[PDB]
Amino acid sequence: LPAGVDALVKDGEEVVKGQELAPGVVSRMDGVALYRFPRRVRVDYLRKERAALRIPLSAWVEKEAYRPGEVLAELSEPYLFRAEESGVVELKDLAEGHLIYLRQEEEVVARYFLPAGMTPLVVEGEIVEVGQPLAEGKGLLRLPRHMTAKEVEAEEEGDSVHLTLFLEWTEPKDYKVAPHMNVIVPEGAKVQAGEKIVAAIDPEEEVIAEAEGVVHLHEPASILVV
Amino acid sequence: TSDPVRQYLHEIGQVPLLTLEEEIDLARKVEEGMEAIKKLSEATGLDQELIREVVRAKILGTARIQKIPGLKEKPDPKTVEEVDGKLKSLPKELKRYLHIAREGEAARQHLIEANL
Repeated sequence: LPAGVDALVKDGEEVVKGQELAPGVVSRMDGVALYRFPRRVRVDYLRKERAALRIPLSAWVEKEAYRPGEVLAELSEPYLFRAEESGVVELKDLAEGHLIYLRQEEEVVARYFLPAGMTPLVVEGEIVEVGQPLAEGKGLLRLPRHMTAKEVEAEEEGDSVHLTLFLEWTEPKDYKVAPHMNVIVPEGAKVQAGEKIVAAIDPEEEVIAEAEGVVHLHEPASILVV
Repeated sequence: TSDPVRQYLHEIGQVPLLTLEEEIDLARKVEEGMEAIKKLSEATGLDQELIREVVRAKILGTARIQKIPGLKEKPDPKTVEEVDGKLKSLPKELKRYLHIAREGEAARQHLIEANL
């Protein structure tokens, strides 16, 4: 396998004669393919947040759990999403979506979620006020494609309805392995937080899990099918 | 006319060399195996070289290693098999160091052959 090329088939999987194991690698024998010295190791980290969004009920589509890419509400006219609290802001762009952390002094006041299509009207470090405009939906506004949603919380006192969500998603990360390094956990292995993904000669060069998630192996130096 | 030297030359010619990666991996697997034997020595209360050779008995061939050391070295059913059974009584954390050990043992052979 040429340096800087990934594998089409994941480690420890059945393969057939003629099947491509890579753009340049075609298997001549049916068997079980195995990675040899992966040049790159990716990881997926789990991110939990409990986040609130207020949207008019004449818009909102009734759903218990929205999923990646799943269409969120409607919003006839470009409804401005106005802050229910006062604080500083933390503008966190998650893929196509956004997150606003209303913070006072040390601890945050509240945390609000912006679906794709609801654009931030503020900038991180700026101050908001009670009822002050935070974001603006253009209508549409579906939940992003890398993120999921669980535990619907619906509170409606009127035309507008406040929705608290338990929002969890997967943030990607990449580690470039060296010859010093030796990969430990297998492909698609569910890993804990702080665990050592890939060892090495001196621990300074090692790979320590930054959070709880799953590990992936890529760019094998070679692929041995037996 | 059946040269003894070309035999060995083409015999070592079958196993390719080793770059930095393969070499480091080998050595590391070896030391890992040996230290594994060091812990396994505290496991059943045995020696280093004892369990170390017991591993060989199960790897580089079974009956053949204990069969012809010469007329007397060590008994196969007595001082060997009991070592196999005695180390079979151990849980996960322990029993895995065995596989680590034998793995390192193979790595040693691969290392010697690669640099031949």
